[PDB]
Amino acid sequence: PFITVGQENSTSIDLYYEDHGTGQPVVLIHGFPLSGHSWERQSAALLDAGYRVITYDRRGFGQSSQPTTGYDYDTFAADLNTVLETLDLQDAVLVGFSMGTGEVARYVSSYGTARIAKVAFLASLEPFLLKTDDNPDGAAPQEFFDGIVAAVKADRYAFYTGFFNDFYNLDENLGTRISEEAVRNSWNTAASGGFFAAAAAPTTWYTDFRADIPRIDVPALILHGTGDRTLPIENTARVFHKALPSAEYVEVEGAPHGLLWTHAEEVNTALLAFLAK
Amino acid sequence: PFITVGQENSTSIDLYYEDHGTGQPVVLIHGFPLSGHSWERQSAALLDAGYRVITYDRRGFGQSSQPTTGYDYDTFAADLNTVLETLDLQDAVLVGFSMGTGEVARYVSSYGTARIAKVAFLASLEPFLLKTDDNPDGAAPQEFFDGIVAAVKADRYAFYTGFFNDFYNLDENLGTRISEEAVRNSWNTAASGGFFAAAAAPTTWYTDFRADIPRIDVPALILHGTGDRTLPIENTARVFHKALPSAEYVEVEGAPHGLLWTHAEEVNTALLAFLAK
Amino acid sequence: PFITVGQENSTSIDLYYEDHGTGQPVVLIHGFPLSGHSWERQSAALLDAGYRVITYDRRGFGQSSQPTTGYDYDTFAADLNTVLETLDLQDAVLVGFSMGTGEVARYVSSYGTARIAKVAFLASLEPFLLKTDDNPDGAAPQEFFDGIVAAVKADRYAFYTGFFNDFYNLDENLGTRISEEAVRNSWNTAASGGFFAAAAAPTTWYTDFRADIPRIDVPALILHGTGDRTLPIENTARVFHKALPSAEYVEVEGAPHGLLWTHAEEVNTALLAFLAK
Repeated sequence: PFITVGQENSTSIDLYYEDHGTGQPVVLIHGFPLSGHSWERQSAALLDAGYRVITYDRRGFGQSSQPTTGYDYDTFAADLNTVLETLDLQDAVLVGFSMGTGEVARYVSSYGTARIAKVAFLASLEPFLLKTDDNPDGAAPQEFFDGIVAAVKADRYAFYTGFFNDFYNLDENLGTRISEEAVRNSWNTAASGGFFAAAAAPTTWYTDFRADIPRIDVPALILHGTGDRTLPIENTARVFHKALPSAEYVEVEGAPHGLLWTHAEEVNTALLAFLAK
Repeated sequence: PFITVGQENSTSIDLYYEDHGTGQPVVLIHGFPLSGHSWERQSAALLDAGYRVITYDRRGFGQSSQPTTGYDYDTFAADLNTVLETLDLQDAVLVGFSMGTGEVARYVSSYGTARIAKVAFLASLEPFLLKTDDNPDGAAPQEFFDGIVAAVKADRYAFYTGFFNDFYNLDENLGTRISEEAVRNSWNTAASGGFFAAAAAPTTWYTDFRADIPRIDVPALILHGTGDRTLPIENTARVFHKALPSAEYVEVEGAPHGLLWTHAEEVNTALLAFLAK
Repeated sequence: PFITVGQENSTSIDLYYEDHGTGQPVVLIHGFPLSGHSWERQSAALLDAGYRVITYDRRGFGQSSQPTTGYDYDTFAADLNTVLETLDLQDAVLVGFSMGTGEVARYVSSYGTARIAKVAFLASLEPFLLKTDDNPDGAAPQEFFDGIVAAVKADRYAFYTGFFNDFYNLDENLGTRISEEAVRNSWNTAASGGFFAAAAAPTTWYTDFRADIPRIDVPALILHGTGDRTLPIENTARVFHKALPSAEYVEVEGAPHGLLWTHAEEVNTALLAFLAK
């Protein structure tokens, strides 16, 4: 299925989406460099629990179009907006994972919560990963991001490999929590995203969501893996919770970045309890 | 190419199909967890032999849509019906492989043979794989199927690997009858099917086709690999032939489940002789 | 995005294409058994340089339809024509790599250069790879091509593997100029092209472009890897340059066939200088 969000030269920009089950609508917003398909462990539990599950592939990823434009949180938020309005979702739950948590903050902040019942942030970017003078808690200096960009441009194929190692803590989880086949599928999904999007995505990672946070109006859930090597729990989740005290917060003991797969359980159990309420 | 068979929430359910060559129409119905593309060795021989070759991806597989509904032989048969009627196929040959043989029985049985000239069953499910009191010849107890479902839900990626081993008798055929690259392509195809369809398919495997058989009206071919580790020739092909004495029957000596690839020859030669008549 | 070029039985024949950037239009025509995506190193440099980049997947490859018809340079040239006319490209640069250089010669020759500003031939087929009495410089006897066809039909999966070895000079370049992940992506792309197209493509390789050459009207660039194991520089580039003295010509010292990736640099630098003029 596709939803058209714009135009690029002679072609339109279409997002691949899926719409399963019946019940209260839950929209899942994937992380880099994956696709809506990465939520399969969560989707099955929500379907069983009796929710309507909406997944979509961000522009440049999985089965969506691969323009060379619109790689920024406002565009991504506007893309989300079009999906919501296209489907006329009411009383929806927005769940973002990694990059997806930037969409959740930015949409709520700009568009408001009229269609939105609750939000959930898993392995969040928030509040601001750039380490500055004004942002002391930031996870890295600008030079560091500039780094990743350079690495993806040099050979994103080879890049994906080192990325998944840390994404999943493979030195700990391989053959235990994650099969080699599961990791194979992940690399294939990434290799399938647009070359341009691959190098342009890392630049959206240090977007400042500090002014988005106060706008979160509806009940929220913050969930982070304490073994997160990709988004240090101390520069993210921990400072985010201070910014939104109100958020229900769950720490997944020794879970890596890729906790959707390695700790699907602990993830499903927090998720379903938070949505139950 | 797509043919729309239904609607799921806000999206339609579309089946990916291909239509090649000219001549008498031959429709190929693939097995789990593959796609219309798995018939490539057979398609080339039919094309050379002068037939019109129609392939399609069952819902949840290859390039078709991945709903979370309709995983049962009546739906699958109705999906087939729509294809036949969409293309206005007349005097068609229906060839099913593994799961596909459930479509052939069920369509013939419910819809009749007005568009149908002949049928062929390769590595068949028939007549009833569930081992019961009334079905003594059944290949396994219910607990066994329940088993597979559980295994696919746990990590279908990793599952595909053990599956292909037995599917192809890789301990015997690897590097001989099947290349490692050929097996790689198979895993990629499966990893590409819908997560839901993967776990829901195994439940359609013990459908009782006992009352479908008497309805087969047109000339039939039954072909099985005697080294079939997936569908024991003794619980399937052998009891099916007793149920349809009339069927022309070919045993492929030491061929595994995956005989379309490992024994493409012996397969093409039986197929082309049966269609020639 | 798709552009429909024809009809095959009940289905249309659609070519997958991309249209990025703004500026003078540059159309990239990929080689066997790849797709428009193989130009990613070149596309990024052109985008940065300020060009409009058009890529498309030849029929039977990458994301285009997979008919069992039209595998010949006139059809391929007519396919190109439809793209050009569909987008109303004016003052376009046509860049072909390997197989793509057959499209560039054939289109220019038959349709003329009214929409065309310049052409570039990388790892070219020209002028005639068939070794005959009249074509002494030909790279191989007919028996040799017949060879490849037979090999692809036998197991194209396994075939791709040996192909990429020579395509990339992996014995020299692996772990240096090309990562194992980069090669993995290439095999996956090829495995994804149509089975029919795979075996039918090699027959278009010894098309005689000897009468096409005199028709090249606009400024041209000829670029070849001196370590080309796929298209011997001595039977191709070197005799082509004699046929078109006028062409600007660049030899890439010890570059294999797959120079777009291994020598992206030397490639981008020649390309951008030639387009700059």
